[PDB]
Amino acid sequence: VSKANVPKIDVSPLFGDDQAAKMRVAQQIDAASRDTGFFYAVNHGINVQRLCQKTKEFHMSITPEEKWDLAIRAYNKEHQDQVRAGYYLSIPGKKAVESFCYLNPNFTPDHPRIQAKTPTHEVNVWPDETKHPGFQDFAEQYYWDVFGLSSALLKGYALALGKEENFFARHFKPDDTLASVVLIRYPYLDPYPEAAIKTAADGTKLSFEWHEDVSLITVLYQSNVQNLQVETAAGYQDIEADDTGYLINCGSYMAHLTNNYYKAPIHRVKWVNAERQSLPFFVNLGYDSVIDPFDPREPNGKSDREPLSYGDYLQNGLVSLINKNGQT
Ligand SMILES: CC(C)[C@@H](NC(=O)[C@H](CS)NC(=O)CCC[C@H](N)C(=O)O)C(=O)O
Ligand SMILES: *CC(=O)N[C@@H]1CC(C)(C)N(O)C1(C)C
Ligand SMILES: [Fe+3]
Repeated sequence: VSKANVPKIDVSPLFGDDQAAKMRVAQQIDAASRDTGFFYAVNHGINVQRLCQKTKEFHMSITPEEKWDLAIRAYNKEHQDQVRAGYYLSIPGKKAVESFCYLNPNFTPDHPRIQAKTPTHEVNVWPDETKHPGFQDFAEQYYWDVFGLSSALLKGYALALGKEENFFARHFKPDDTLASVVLIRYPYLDPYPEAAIKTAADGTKLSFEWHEDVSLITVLYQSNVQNLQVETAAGYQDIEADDTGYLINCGSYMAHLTNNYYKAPIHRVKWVNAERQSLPFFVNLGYDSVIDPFDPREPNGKSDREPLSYGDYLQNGLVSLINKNGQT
């Protein structure tokens, strides 16, 4: 197995006002997006030093009682409103991964989309503050920290595609973003349950099968344990780990609106028997957000593709991925 070219891009100019410097970042984003589709954002300003400990302590200190109490509808029939947000339980002997997903903190009972009962909007559920001191505060602040990084990155992607820097970010708003954080624990297990290991067509043992992301972009922090592979014409290539940077790639919403100029890279998760933490942030727009497609390869930039409303895209995408690659 070969190794993917995944450049480390200093994204700090995207927070500044040096426009030429922003363009030089955008060129690097362009080149990565046209190559394997992945790059590492470095010099990003987020304090990642404790992200792994908090995630691990939360998952290791939360009890079975609390997991049922926070469980999404797939694990608890009593929680019909928790489709996206809540705890995703492991199944000892069968399923190793466990996670906790939360959405926009501004989705409260008073929010208009919650009052309208619009799909994909949910009020977050949280554990008991006394049993998990500071956890909710940490998690909500992290949401906005990675929101800010994602906003800057979206300015880089817009410039990379020849647009003004707010072409994407203008649709990415704290009041309505459908973006999500998932705090994933991949455990060390001995023996490791065979049922939790899938064998790819090429024989590689996997924890999660090939897929394109349901997102505009995906902004991921992970522990320093190599596991991701990206598919190229020459086969799957290993993505090296970097527990200081954020791994960035496009989702299928970006591929659609660019007439596949920036593809949504197909990737998968190798099985590795090692305790590790994964914290993806799925950059989703608002429910009614629509971006007019275009084709940067054509002189006139025109695309025949239908503009897709983001909320319908997300509803269709999250169900499709569950069907192909299983309930997580
Ligand atoms: C590599 C990571 C992204 C992670 N995989 C994942 O997060 C996988 C594939 S991108 N993602 C999903 O299943 C979609 C989660 C959507 C979330 N509940 C939401 O409602 O918004 C892994 O480490 O397995
Ligand atoms: C799991 C984790 O958060 N590790 C971080 C990553 C980094 C920035 C390299 N730090 O050194 C830690 C604490 C090892
Ligand atoms: Fe993915």
